[PDB]
Amino acid sequence: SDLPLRFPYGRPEFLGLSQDEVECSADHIARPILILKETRRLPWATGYAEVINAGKSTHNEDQASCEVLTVKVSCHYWSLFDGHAGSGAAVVASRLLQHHITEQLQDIVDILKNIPHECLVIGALESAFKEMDLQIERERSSYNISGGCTALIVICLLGKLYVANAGASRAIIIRNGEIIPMSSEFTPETERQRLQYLAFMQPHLLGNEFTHLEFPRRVQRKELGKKMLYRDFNMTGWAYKTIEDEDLKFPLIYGEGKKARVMATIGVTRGLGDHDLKVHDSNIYIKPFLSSAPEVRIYDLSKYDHGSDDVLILATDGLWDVLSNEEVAEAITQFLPNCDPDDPHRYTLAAQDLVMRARGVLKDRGWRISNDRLGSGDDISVYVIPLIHGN
Amino acid sequence: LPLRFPYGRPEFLGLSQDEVECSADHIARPILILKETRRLPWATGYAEVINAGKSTHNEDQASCEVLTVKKVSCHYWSLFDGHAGSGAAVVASRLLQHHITEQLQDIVDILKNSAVLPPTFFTEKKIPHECLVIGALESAFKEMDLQIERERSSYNISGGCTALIVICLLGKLYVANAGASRAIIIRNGEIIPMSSEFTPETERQRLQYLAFMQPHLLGNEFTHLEFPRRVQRKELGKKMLYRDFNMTGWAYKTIEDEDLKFPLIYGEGKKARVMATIGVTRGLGDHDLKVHDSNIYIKPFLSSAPEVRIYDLSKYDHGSDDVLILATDGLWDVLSNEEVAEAITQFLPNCDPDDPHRYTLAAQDLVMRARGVLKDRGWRISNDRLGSGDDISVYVIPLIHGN
Ligand SMILES: [Mg+2]
Ligand SMILES: [Mg+2]
Ligand SMILES: [Mg+2]
Ligand SMILES: [Mg+2]
Repeated sequence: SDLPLRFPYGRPEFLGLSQDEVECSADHIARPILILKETRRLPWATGYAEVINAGKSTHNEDQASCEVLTVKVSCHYWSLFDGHAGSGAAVVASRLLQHHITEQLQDIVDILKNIPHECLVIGALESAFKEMDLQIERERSSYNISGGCTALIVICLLGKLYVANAGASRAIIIRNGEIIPMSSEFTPETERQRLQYLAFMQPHLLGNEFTHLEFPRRVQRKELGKKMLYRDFNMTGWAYKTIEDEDLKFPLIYGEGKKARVMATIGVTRGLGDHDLKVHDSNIYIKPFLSSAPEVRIYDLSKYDHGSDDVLILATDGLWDVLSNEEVAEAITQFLPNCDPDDPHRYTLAAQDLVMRARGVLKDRGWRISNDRLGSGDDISVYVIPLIHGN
Repeated sequence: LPLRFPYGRPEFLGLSQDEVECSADHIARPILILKETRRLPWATGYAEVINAGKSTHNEDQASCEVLTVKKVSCHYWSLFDGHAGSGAAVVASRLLQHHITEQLQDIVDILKNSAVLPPTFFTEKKIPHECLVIGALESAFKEMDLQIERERSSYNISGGCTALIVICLLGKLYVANAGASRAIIIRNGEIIPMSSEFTPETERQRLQYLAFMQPHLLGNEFTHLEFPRRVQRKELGKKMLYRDFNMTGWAYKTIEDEDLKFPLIYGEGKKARVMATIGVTRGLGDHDLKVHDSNIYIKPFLSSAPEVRIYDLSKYDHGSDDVLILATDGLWDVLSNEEVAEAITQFLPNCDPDDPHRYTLAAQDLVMRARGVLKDRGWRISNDRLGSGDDISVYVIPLIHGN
């Protein structure tokens, strides 16, 4: 907090917002939906829309970055970062991760003439994420790179899409109405076993304040000796255990779904930054359980002649927390057949339509969407990328 | 030290010990089948054959019985592929069913009702009945191992073994696997996999990560990194491809002395090895298994935890030919799921559907198609392919008895 910012906080550079415009966008009551000006066209006529959260942070902590890299060949790059505990990490990542990608790819650019080649691309991305973190880790001592962020990027390289995800953002393809998932989320519920095992193997990271076991609820001192249900790292099911003091510490993973936390602190298990993140008023470091390694899924743009409405949707959890893949698919396939297939603004409007269907409208009782469901109060950022440019 | 149990063949073969001797012939390789006089539960079929020479004993073991759980019926099939001795596989084939029975007794009352009970805002968590059975099996493997760990000092429980079991409990099948054996259901020609193998290839990242976290487990003779081939000293300083625990792809590294140690995982595929010793990563026993002439213990990298997959026998009215195949790697090392699927659906339509010996004949047919015939060019199967020289054990379980 004593250090200067590495970059000024801003919105994605491609929005071309002046800083009077940036202020007007930060409204928690009107929640203006920013879209991509028609004067500024993104690669592949990519559509983008975003909206600031309903009040839980003064800044929109999402960041987005979109440009065409050049490897000494062309490499298109889209990226989304969901910031938490500050905007520093996401801002930094949205400007620098592409250069770690470009440089890791330069190591193998020649070999990409003719171990499959795809596995070399995947390895470069995994190296780039590791190298983007670490740089945050070392420059942390010279700049205020606050907090951390999830990181979802995609590159088009020689006719294939690589979707690298480390966090809770999500990518799906809508190809002729059908949903092809391009990522899976990294939350305490989905990555329990890794965390529990690392706690079992290195129990000092639990700081005599947590247990690596998971129970159906909170265990009380009242209940010592009774047969309670437990789940260990090597288990997917549940069996009965007698409660033994150590079982009275706070569970390392507690909470059913979207409400589920690692050491009662963080609801996502992968991403960048958070290097000095510590437990709730404690001195236990969270980062030993966090990982900067992404999962990479490949889509080969050649196996199929895509249509005007065949799109890759990228969005932060702000979208997916209120909308299923099927609703998102419904909204796209309902909307895009109503815009002229030659309109370059066509996909930005689809991005806007999705954000609107997740943000909702403002009632006396809060933000509400369709069927009196509660709307998302998070930041929402949406990319609609038309696959037809990959044919 | 004495044996915990005598070496033998599966009890349901009713073999005398003269019959067991003639069965251990590495040249004739006789295919043993289930005598028609002895029916297994559900008229399950069984066949087996000894290896082509790599051990004097058939080191596979099998066990099949109907358990009774009391504070209900629980059908039980099991396969064990032993290595480095017969002791571990024998013990498990006699005792693991008792560990399953005992873990199930704790929850048997809960299981014949609705809702599971954690004892005996402010959110709780509901745990389905299936999740308690899964927890029992996982505990059972842990307890079967461990008992081997401690009784090891009083009896000669040699070696280790992989373990694939399946139980039928209240209309659901639970297939628990810890090793490289395999289970598939062949339902109306379609292949439903019910297991996945646990080998150095399939569990690379877990092993590398554990080696990274506790490098004392490598004793300065191995590196936790993987390379596309063996790293030579001549390549110190050069840019080579490597793969670490957090990677699915490959990137470039400078070779840095430590990268000259022996790879923790080496070998192309199924022929991949952990610390140059064992080609499977899960199962029982192996407690004093050490590295090739070393004092480094392997067991820290092995796991007795099984993967458990559930098949609901209620969702569909099975046919005479809808079967669950259990078999040791000896079958799958030369036969794909599709060949086995082809062979079952080709064979069974030729036996009367009420024939109780019908599925044993299919089991025998599968073993035959994997063992082959021996001329001069080796053991050869169809299309001049090289036959399996491992022990082979096959179960054909008719799913129709589960309707
Ligand atoms: Mg955020
Ligand atoms: Mg968020
Ligand atoms: Mg064997
Ligand atoms: Mg074998």
